[PDB]
Amino acid sequence: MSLWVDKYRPKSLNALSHNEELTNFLKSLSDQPRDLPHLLLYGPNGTGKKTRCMALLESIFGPGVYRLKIDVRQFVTASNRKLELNVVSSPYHLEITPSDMGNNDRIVIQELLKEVAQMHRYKCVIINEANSLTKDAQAALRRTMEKYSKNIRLIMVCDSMSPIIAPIKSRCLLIRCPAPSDSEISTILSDVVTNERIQLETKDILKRIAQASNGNLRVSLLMLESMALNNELALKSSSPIIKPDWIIVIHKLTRKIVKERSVNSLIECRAVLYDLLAHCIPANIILKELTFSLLDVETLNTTNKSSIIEYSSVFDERLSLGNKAIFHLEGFIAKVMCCLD
Amino acid sequence: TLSLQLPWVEKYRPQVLSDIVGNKETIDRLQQIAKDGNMPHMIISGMPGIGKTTSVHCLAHELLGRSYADGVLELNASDDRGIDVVRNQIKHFAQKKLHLPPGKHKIVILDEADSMTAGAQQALRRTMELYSNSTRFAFACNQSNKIIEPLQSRCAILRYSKLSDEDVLKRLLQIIKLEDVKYTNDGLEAIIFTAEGDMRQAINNLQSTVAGHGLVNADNVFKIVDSPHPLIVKKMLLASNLEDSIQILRTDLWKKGYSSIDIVTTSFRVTKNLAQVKESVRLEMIKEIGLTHMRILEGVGTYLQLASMLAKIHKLNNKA
Amino acid sequence: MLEAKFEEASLFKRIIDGFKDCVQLVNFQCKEDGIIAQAVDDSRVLLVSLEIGVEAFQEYRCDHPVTLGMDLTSLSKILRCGNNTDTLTLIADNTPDSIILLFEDTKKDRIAEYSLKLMDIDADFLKIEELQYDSTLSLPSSEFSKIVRDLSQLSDSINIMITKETIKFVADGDIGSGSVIIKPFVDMEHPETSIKLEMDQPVDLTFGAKYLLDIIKGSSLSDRVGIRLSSEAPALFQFDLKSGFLQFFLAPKFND
Amino acid sequence: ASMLEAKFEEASLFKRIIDGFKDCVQLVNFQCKEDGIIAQAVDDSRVLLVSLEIGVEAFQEYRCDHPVTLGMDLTSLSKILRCGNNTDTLTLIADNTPDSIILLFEDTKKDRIAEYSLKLMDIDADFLKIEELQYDSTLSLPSSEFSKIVRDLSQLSDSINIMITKETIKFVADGDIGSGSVIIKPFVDMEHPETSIKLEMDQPVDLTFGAKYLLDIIKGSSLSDRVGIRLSSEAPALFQFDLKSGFLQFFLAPKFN
Amino acid sequence: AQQPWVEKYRPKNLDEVTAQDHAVTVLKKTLKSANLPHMLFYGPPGTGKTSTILALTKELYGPDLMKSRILELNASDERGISIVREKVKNFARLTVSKPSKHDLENYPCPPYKIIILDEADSMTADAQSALRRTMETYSGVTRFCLICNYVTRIIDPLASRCSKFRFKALDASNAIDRLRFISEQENVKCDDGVLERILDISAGDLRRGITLLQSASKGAQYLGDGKNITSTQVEELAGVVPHDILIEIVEKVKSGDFDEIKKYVNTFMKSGWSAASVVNQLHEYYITNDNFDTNFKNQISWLLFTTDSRLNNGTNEHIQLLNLLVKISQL
Amino acid sequence: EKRSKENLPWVEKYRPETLDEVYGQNEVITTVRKFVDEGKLPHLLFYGPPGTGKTSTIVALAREIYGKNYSNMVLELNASDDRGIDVVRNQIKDFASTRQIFSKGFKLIILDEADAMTNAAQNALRRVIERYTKNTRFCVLANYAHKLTPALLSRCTRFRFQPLPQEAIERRIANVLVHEKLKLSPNAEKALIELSNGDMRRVLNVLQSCKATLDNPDEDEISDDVIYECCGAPRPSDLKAVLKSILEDDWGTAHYTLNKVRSAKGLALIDLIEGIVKILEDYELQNEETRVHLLTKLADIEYSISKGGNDQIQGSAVIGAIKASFENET
DNA sequence: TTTATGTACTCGTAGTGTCTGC
DNA sequence: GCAGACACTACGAGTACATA
Ligand SMILES: Nc1ncnc2c1ncn2[C@@H]1O[C@H](COP(=O)(O)OP(=O)(O)OP(O)(O)=S)[C@@H](O)[C@H]1O
Ligand SMILES: Nc1ncnc2c1ncn2[C@@H]1O[C@H](COP(=O)(O)OP(=O)(O)OP(O)(O)=S)[C@@H](O)[C@H]1O
Ligand SMILES: Nc1ncnc2c1ncn2[C@@H]1O[C@H](COP(=O)(O)OP(=O)(O)OP(O)(O)=S)[C@@H](O)[C@H]1O
Ligand SMILES: Nc1ncnc2c1ncn2[C@@H]1O[C@H](COP(=O)(O)OP(=O)(O)O)[C@@H](O)[C@H]1O
Ligand SMILES: [Mg+2]
Ligand SMILES: [Mg+2]
Ligand SMILES: [Mg+2]
Repeated sequence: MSLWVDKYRPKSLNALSHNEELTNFLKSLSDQPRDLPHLLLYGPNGTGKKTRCMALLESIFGPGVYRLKIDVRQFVTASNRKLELNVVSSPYHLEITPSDMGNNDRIVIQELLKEVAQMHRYKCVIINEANSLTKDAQAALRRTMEKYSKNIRLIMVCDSMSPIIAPIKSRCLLIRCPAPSDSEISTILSDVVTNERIQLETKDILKRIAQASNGNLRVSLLMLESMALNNELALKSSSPIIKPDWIIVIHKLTRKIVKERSVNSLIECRAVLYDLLAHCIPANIILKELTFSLLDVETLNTTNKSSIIEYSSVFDERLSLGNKAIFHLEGFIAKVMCCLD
Repeated sequence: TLSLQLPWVEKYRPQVLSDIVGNKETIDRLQQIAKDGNMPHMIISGMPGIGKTTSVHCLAHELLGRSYADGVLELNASDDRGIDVVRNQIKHFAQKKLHLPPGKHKIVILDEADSMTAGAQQALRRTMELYSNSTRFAFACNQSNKIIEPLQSRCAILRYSKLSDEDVLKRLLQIIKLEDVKYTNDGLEAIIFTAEGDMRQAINNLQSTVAGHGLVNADNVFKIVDSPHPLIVKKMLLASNLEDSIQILRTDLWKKGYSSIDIVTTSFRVTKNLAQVKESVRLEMIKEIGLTHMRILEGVGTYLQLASMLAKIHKLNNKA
Repeated sequence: MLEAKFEEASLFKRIIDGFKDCVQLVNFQCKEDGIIAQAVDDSRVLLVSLEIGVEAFQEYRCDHPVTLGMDLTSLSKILRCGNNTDTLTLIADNTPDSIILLFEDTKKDRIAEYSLKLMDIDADFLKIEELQYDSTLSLPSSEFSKIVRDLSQLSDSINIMITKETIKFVADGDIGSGSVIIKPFVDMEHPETSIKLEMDQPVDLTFGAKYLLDIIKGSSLSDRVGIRLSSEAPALFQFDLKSGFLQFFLAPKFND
Repeated sequence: ASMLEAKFEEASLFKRIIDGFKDCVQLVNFQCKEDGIIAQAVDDSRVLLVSLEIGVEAFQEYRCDHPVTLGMDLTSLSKILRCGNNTDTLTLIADNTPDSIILLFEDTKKDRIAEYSLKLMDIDADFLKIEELQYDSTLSLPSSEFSKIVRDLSQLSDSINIMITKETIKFVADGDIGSGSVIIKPFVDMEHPETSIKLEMDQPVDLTFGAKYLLDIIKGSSLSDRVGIRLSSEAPALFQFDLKSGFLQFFLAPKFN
Repeated sequence: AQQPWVEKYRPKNLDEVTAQDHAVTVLKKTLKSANLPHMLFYGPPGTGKTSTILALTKELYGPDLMKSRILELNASDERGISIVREKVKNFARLTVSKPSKHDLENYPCPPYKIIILDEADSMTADAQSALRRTMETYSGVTRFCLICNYVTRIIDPLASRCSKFRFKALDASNAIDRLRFISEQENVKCDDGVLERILDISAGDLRRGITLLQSASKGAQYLGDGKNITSTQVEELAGVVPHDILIEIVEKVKSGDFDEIKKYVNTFMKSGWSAASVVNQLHEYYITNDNFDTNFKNQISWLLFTTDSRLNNGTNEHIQLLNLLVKISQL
Repeated sequence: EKRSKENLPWVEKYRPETLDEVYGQNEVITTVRKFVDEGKLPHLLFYGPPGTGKTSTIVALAREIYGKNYSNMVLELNASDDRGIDVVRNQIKDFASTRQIFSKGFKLIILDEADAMTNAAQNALRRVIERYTKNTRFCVLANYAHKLTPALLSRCTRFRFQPLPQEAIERRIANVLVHEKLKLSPNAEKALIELSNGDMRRVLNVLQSCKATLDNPDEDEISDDVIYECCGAPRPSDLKAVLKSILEDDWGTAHYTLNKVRSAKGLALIDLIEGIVKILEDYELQNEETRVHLLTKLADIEYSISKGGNDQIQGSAVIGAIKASFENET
């Protein structure tokens, strides 16, 4: 559409120039669609997993997968805590997300799937953000997909499938979606810049865009569009690579941690973290970016880096096992400051 | 089917304020209230078995024996207590016109009042404020912190302490002469040690000893009832060698049919109430014991978890 | 611009007793030929329509069409003052801020005047497609209400299946099952209790119990209720009236 | 063909039977034999024992060639008995080793037929052969008067005491708002044989019963115009509502002194 | 056909349940008798608990009585203490369904029904405490079959009441016959060690092996050359890291140089591999080697154990993998 | 039920019906028999582990007191039924207040599995017990005493059911073998004692499964091989071999031995860990730190096994933990 | 205030039945 | 006899507590 990331998205398996072996595997699966088992696509973020899923649906069902609408279904949990969730439905398939309350994502998996399992001969259900389920929706989904299988099938899209429980991974055909190299990102961006009109001198700037995104199609495409808009559709050799405001704030926090290691610095870090969590930014991604920004500082030796990564792993476990996200991040920053000073 | 004899707990319940033993000052105050008759609103609190509700009943009986049936309303947790079933009944009783002696008032005994709803207490506030000329209230709860602040403001707080060994021993000897049963001093001290200030527990254990063996000696007493597990857990936590604590745990808890969750909760309670060791040591022990408690609660209840908890206790105690 | 006067007060209240639980409120559409009011429930499952002719009114005047968005609880509270001799009267003006209800009695000179404010809905989604139904049966209102509430006492759903000369209602709950069969019969002595069924194709439909209760709550409108059924299509629950009829649009529970 | 066929002249009789004791107890075994359908059920608090008995006379046509036990829920049976009219007839149909019984409803019109099946349930309650020993006071009074007395005295207290001394029936209820006492003499009416109070005196009694159980008993007072109360100081009270062919006995345990 | 090979090749009888022989023979002998106890099936996923209970029901009653004399509950429906009380007690306290003449003549219908409580590990302990005396009281009319994979989530009393049948993990020796039979039935041409490699990749899971075989067969038909499937194809489908990449991992770890390990881990993680498989391959490389002394293996076993236990609780695979590789690098 | 006995599990087929058939808890049985003979039965509280004979003892006691029809004379409440404070206020109050409907004796209230009862229900039960103690006795059966209020524990006499000893299990096994005409080798008997862990129900279940295991239930004797195969438990020889390989040989031999032992008969890793722990408790370890390391590491490993994961990694962790702990010895 | 079941309480309302009256 | 007029039980929504 208006954004270039959604303008040139492929709509078919033959329209993909991203992974040849993966596209061949999907063609093999779509060659015999009747015995298609429940799939589970996992890989790094932004590589095009849902593009693969929609292309596979188009290859199995046909054009009309992308002619999709949104309808709202009313779900009632215990007591009268009314919850509104909208399903992005379509002919030949259904799409659901755990975007409901994390502790109330079980009721949608129960009722909606029991309703659509009522009656070519099957309907496909796509579950985005599948790694965000809370071990109860998955527990229901185990028997939900084991019992009803001749009329409903699942394409479970997720990244970093470790939170997915063992039985679900057992009854799901795991499919791995690797990120492209620099050449493939540069080729896709070049196709974008030749389909549209952008003045460019040396393609090294496209290589820099590919480097900055770190194997991310969405980030690279949005960065290319943003840099073209800022440069008035004339990319320069020394064009400044943009970064998200969150990345700038995280880098400033890392510089503050490295420079000053007092307790007033700790309360300033608490304020910055409070703003970041208040502005719709997940805690685990925050901890990962803070860790890999601290490890990119050249003034630290190997002992400090090893202690930082060890505490990062410990507090990542704590974040995965806890709910108050600010507590574990504050503990991690305090431990890192105590280690460095 | 044969009928059963009355238990010694209820057969020898005191009927006057002189037979009850324990807090001499509180009982003397109750007897002076008995003589005067102007009994104020009172809250009676303490640990179970030290003579809370029997003192209230004795006071009411001596105050108005002829009218105990008429002008005493004994509501309790067994009875339905709420907002309306309390406000209507207590208001009807307090406004009820009954002719007492000049120094007597109707008594509303709220036995086991710590479980009452807060709104019921809010209504009780104005009930006591309005009808204090005719009726008087007498609460009796184990934990006095459940009663709201204004009620404790409009009441006379009477705190009951656990009985010393001397008072329980005196009552035990009195009941022994009344029952004419043989005993040994060792058995009586064992009964006192097992009771831990609870008179009802002492009476129950003494009756069990008499009805199971006939002679109240140390051997029979320890046969029918075991030593309390808080003490064995306390000496398990305070042992020097890790092997000593491990064998104490195994023999005296695992082979005695004690649940692991019970052992962990008892260890937590002892460490909270433990006193000789330093505060930070107790905090660290509580932290690791709570980690073990979480492991037990999640389902992993075995001997190995308890042994590991004891090993961590010793690794903390020996200072690395 | 609207001067509607009922013959007796105990007509429109009797009509809206059925309207009470089927839908919270309706948007009236008063015309010179008749008065209609259609609305959709919260879950878009049950739809209801109303039609009152001029013959039921002693003096009905409608110069221009009038749209009235009104509730039912306050209207029934107003109508609770309807004496067995008192006569209803609906009065409205141009751009009615509030409908004017006036009461007249003959044996007494007392007058009762009541007004109710008009609310807003902003949803007049109307469509009629089906007119032909494969099966058509007529049952007494009391008998139908009794049978459906008896089956609802046993299950949360009611199965209605039609075969040749066998009007069968099937109920299957958790405590057990219940099958009821009634056959058509025509008797000269009591035409009110006569039961007839004309059928073209077999119809198998399973309906919800709550919506059937909402339909039967208006059991006092007609002595005989004509419910006609269609295979693999929504069915209509029609209640007869002297100068019109009231119909209930109910969809099946995913017939297959 | 089916093993058990117990027809009813009218469907209202069996609904009245069930509604008499549907609330006091909810598990019941119906012992169907050649003599009749008899049933004993014990309250959840093991206080009120109901001993139903329907003879072969009360049935239009009855045939039970083999004994069979019928474990039922009275709540489900009551909610499934409402599916009928007063003119309708009833027929309890059961097979051998049944899963359920068929509450097959009929009518004068052959078009009106309604079939209902409620699943049987397994109850292991050993069945007590009550001796019905000699009672000290055997009295019979109209059910309406007893129901009125119980309803008036239940609003006063939670316990009603029945004292039968010197050929005088006396009910007392000492409560919080006050105390009441209803005394009825055992008069005989030659004008009407149903309103006469009858009382047999052997030994005086003093028995205290709960109010809620008395209310549950008088809820089944529509089954007979007169209730015969028999009391004893060492036996549970008996409240026999005689039917056209059997009886509905309520055994109530008095409170401890 | 119209169903995946996992559902297509479910054991219809009790003769088709491989690997597990003790429980299968116990149930087969109990088929003739009527002494079926309350069972507690447990073990790793994919070992065949649901298949075993379905077959046992299938020839206990038959296709007719199976619906009437079975109550199967899952996590797909709410199982709070209220439902586990009322619904389970109501079903148990019913009487058993009456078989027909055909069912009695053919199948040995027992006088009891079975309440299958699958995924019982996810139930609340209060619901299990409610289940205790319901299980104990109505034993003569109903039977309970608790199916879980985590024994510790079942309270001690239910473990006492319920007879325990452990389902062995399906090793490459136990389950080789089943995959051989499936390959023969589906005309799958594979090498000598391909089925053994497929069973080695799976951790006691025949279902995952069947899925891998189905994917390999689908690829073989799509290529259309009619060539035998090799171990490399089923390794690529299974997602296991190639040995050259693992050698690169070991070479990066051995030389220290935190920055080099960090950069190579970034590249390896953008390659999209699953960290659990990487940790498993690192374990089977390091522990089975003879170029490392006892102390190194003693430390690395605990390092891998900690990393795996951390990865089991969700977490971020990148941080865990980098921490594990750095800890190994400093050994 | 249906078809009488012989269609019941051996857990329910061999439930004791007389107080003389309750083995093990000799002191408890003698004390309660003296209580009922002398005519003084206090408020009993039966505490102990599962399967020790608590509900069997109270059922036999009620049957001895009343007779065959004790079920109608006794109000038995369990966690299966709803036991809110409304139940305490109505059902228990009415049963305690009213007289006996079938006899002239006292009322008995059995609160089976009462550790799953709310605090307010126990608070009401305190007053109910004290008020109507003259003609109503309460019996409380519980596995965990920490879920009972201290006042409820004070009001009730506490009887502790100790785990079943050698003699009781042997006597019950002999009775079952006599009834079923079954044979069993003495070493199989010791194996069953080891697998009992104070639980009679486990013994009965294993006996039933082993009778079903034999090709012919007659003229074939149960051996320790049958017990270990049916229960899946590791043999002591296997545990000793695994421990010797771990403690004496290098990593390759230890890993190969553990893998071979696990894959020969499908042994579970948690069973091997429990057996190894039981063996190591008898060791005379020189250092105080070897015990600490062993206990902590093995507890962590068994916790991770309970949560699930990779079996190979956990087995290698077990070998490494044992070897590293025993490296502190010298 | 978030918190996630189960219990207990309180209130309000809707049916459900019975008693007065004409 | 029928329509209210009543008091009654029952169901539903909401709030609060959860170790001493
Ligand atoms: N000080 C005492 N003197 C004599 N008997 C006592 C004394 N304290 C308790 N008892 C006996 O303990 C038994 C019951 O004691 P209660 O006073 O009812 O217990 P309590 O004080 O009410 O504790 P709670 O909180 O209600 S469980 C009776 O047998 C009493 O005789
Ligand atoms: N012992 C077995 N013999 C034959 N096929 C088996 C066996 N175990 C599993 N399978 C296969 O595995 C699939 C069915 O797996 P299940 O029986 O559901 O495993 P499971 O015991 O249910 O594990 P869960 O439910 O995920 S914990 C089918 O494809 C079966 O062919
Ligand atoms: N002392 C014993 N003598 C004989 N059989 C026993 C003994 N203890 C337990 N059993 C057996 O164990 C079976 C079940 O144990 P129960 O006594 O019914 O339950 P329990 O011992 O109270 O355990 P919980 O606490 O209820 S889980 C009985 O049917 C007996 O066969
Ligand atoms: N073969 C391809 N050619 C062009 N663009 C692609 C291709 N594959 C993926 N993309 C880009 O990837 C974007 C979608 O990625 P996304 O589905 O968000 O990945 P993930 O699901 O892993 O987050 C699309 O905007 C599309 O432009
Ligand atoms: Mg007290
Ligand atoms: Mg399963
Ligand atoms: Mg028990």
